Amino acid sequence: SSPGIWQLDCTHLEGKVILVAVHVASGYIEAEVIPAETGQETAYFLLKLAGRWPVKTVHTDNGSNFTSTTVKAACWWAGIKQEDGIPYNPQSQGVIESMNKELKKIIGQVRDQAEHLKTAVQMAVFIHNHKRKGYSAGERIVDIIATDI
Amino acid sequence: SSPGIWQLDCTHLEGKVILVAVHVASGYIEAEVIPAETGQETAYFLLKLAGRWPVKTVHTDNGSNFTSTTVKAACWWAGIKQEDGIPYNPQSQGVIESMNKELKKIIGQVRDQAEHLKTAVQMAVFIHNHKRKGYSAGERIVDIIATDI
Ligand SMILES: Cc1c(Cl)ccc2sc(N)nc12
Ligand SMILES: Cc1c(Cl)ccc2sc(N)nc12
Repeated sequence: SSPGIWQLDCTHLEGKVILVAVHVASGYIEAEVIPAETGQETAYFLLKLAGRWPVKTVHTDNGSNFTSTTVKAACWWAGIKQEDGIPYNPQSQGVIESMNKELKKIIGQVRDQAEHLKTAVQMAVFIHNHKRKGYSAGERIVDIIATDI
Repeated sequence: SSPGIWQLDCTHLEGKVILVAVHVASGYIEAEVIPAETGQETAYFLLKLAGRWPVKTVHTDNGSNFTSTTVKAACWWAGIKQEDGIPYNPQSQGVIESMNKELKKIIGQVRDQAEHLKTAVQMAVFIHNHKRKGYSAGERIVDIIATDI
């Protein structure tokens, strides 16, 4: 069920880790800066995400998070089906890679407005989700999920 | 425009601060634990919120946040109209008070499942937004905003 499918994406900048969840059908994202991509951090991020949107399936970003007992506990708690993130579809790699490049571009454009990286990352989330491409990612996720209800 | 109206709410537990944003028309919430309710914390919370939902108007929770230059900078950045939160409607007090009591109840019911308060708070956000009252708050916010688009 495509309205409920999200993909985890971990990228790096300034020696820090940016964890992104992408709503695959819309391109809508949520993101956070973390010190390191641990099971505990990923678990907490997923718990927050699933309290905010109806997350049914998550394609995890790597095998360590797929294996993590803490990540599995969070997915159990929150009613999330944890899946691998193997791009059986090859264009899935390229779409994420492109989004990572785009996000890093936006972060660069705002970086001086922000004292801390986490502020710049949330500015980038804002700009990404509002950008009209015609509809915005925010508009698309709401339409997709409303129709599903 | 009722689809875009949110209310800030600050409550306390275990000597810590829980900052809540309520989508007034739906009862949907986002929340975070912070060390203290500063302008900087409130500003960052609003930036995150407005990157995730179309926040047009925020009724701030007190006069210090209403006055804060950092909160005003975030509202300017994110396109949010900052208003006072004076309950011209007297039932507004009681609805927030009730939600605070309900949230604290849920936190108590999950508290032992969570090592840290922040995990319990996000479990409570999850339970609150999914609770069927008949529709859930999550269902209502999406319907309200989809109709508005
Ligand atoms: C900007 C935006 C977000 Cl971030 C999320 C949902 C919606 S619905 C709409 N018209 N705009 C949005
Ligand atoms: C559980 C939930 C949330 Cl937290 C937010 C939006 C929606 S729409 C739907 N059917 N469920 C939800």
